[PDB]
Amino acid sequence: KIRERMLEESKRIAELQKRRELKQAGINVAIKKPKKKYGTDIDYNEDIVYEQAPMPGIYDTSTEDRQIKKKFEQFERK
RNA sequence: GUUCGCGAAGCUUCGUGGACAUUUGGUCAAUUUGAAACAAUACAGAGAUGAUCAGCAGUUCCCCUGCAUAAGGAUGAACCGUUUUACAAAGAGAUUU
Ligand SMILES: [Mg+2]
Repeated sequence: KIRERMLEESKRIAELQKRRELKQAGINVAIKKPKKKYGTDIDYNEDIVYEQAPMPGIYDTSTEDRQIKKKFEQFERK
């Protein structure tokens, strides 16, 4: 099992290396093939449970989130 | 077209008023682009445990075969990994006011 895992990891790194090599060309990372209608847990958001609308509700939270996300764009860029 | 009445020409023929009968079918339109699977090649490859092997379950936002609430599917599939805080009390030494 461990060996299999290791192999998988190796494969993944190889893939990454390949993409790095062919970076000047536009390249997309291959997704794990689905077996019987599953979720790719990047998109969609998985089975979300609510924030639960409370009494002392303030709208700065959204702003904060946006701010947080701004930084990650920068990271992506670099 | 059927016909039951009226009006003109020669029971036969035209012109009319009515009655009869009355709204089908499509969640679909014919080849690639609205989603079938096996197969094949290559590559590995078989539950515990030292090894070999049986069977049963269990969890799941995985299913298949099965008439099935039988039974069977690699022990049917994935589970084998990650694992640092409701965290306080006492003692000793050090820098800052
Ligand atoms: Mg068996």
